[PDB]
Amino acid sequence: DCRISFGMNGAAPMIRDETGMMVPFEGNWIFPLALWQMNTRYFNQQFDA
Amino acid sequence: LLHADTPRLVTWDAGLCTSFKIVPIVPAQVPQDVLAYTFFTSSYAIQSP
Amino acid sequence: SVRGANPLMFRANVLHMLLEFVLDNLYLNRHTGFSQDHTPFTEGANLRS
Amino acid sequence: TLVAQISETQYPVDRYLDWIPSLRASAATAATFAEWVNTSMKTAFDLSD
Repeated sequence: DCRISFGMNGAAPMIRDETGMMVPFEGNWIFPLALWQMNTRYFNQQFDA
Repeated sequence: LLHADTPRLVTWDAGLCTSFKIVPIVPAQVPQDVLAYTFFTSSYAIQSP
Repeated sequence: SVRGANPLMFRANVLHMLLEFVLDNLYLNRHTGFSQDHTPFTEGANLRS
Repeated sequence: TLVAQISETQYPVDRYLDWIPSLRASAATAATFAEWVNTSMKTAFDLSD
């Protein structure tokens, strides 16, 4: 259940960590390949930049 | 009295059993000012239940 | 009036409506055939067709 | 010995290739796999029956 929410008014967007926390787009992550396979379109539009 | 129309009581169904359906009553606003269109999943042609 | 109904007969009309509802939903359920899930959305579940 | 590798079965098989991902094959998936194995062995030993 990785879920993205656009940060409005300048705040960075967040993503739903496994433990419930929301984290910005930086650092070191760990995916299963199934996530990217499930959302190949919506993910790269968000992450490639 | 001598021969009556026999009923047909064994009939089969193949689709999914249901009688209540969800219908849209007011269209959303997928282009708007506050939230970019890349947020919504309709922009990616994703099929939702 | 084509857009009017007598209020003193809503009960009779609703009883007939419920009877037709039940009479319509009197079918058996066919076994069609399934298919393994080749994508990672489910844990390899079997899906109808 | 081969079909015990890509499905759950009580046959003791020494279970080498596990780091390679795969799904628990159902009847139809295992049947297609067994068909490919069959036709391969027939082609190798020059059989037609």
